[PDB]
Amino acid sequence: DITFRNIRFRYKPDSPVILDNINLSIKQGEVIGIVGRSGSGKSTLTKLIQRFYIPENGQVLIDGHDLALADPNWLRRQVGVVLQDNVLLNRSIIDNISLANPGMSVEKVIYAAKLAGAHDFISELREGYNTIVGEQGAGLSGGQRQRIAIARALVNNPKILIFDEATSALDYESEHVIMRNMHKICKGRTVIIIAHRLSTVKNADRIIVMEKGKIVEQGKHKELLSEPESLYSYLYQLQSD
Repeated sequence: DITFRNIRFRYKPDSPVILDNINLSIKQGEVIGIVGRSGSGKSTLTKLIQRFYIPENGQVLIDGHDLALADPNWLRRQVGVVLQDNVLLNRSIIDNISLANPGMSVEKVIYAAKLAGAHDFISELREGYNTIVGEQGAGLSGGQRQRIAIARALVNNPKILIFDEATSALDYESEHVIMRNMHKICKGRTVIIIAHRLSTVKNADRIIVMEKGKIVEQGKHKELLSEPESLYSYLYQLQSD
């Protein structure tokens, strides 16, 4: 259960307030989607759930524990973060996946790759998992590199997973391939999907619409879309006009 209590955030000491007084409570296992126009403030949630951003006021807490007092590694074992990662190291495919967990089991590498939906296209290259991804000869697709990353995050078994614009730089097809796995990737996890494309968050258990640092609307895709005058309905039309 992730919670934002009367959160207020600024980037620098005396700059504009980005998040006014956010209050949000994400239930365990809930797959929540967060959308909004430029300036909404959604681009600060990930770094706040991690503990990079420090709230000027209020508190962020996981499972009841205030993150300002939580242990760095504990917090790191709790949250898995997937950003738009289109850069790999010139190592094997498998070394790129276990980059953070050195001598981890090949069995777990495979298990993670499977969940991420990267196993098949991987065991399809010349040398498979041992294929040198040296950004020169072994050229993968953006959608594929993005999936290698989803693997890294899933290496550990994150009870909380955050996709922050993870697929915004991909075209419909590429993203689609990935959205097909989201069901199994979400199994037994609390998931936050922050995206630009409202369609990406279409089947979330609930969508949060942010605007100007504030939460203005929230509900299931269909509830929001049934209100023609809703901001969500406006944004939805825009990505299809």
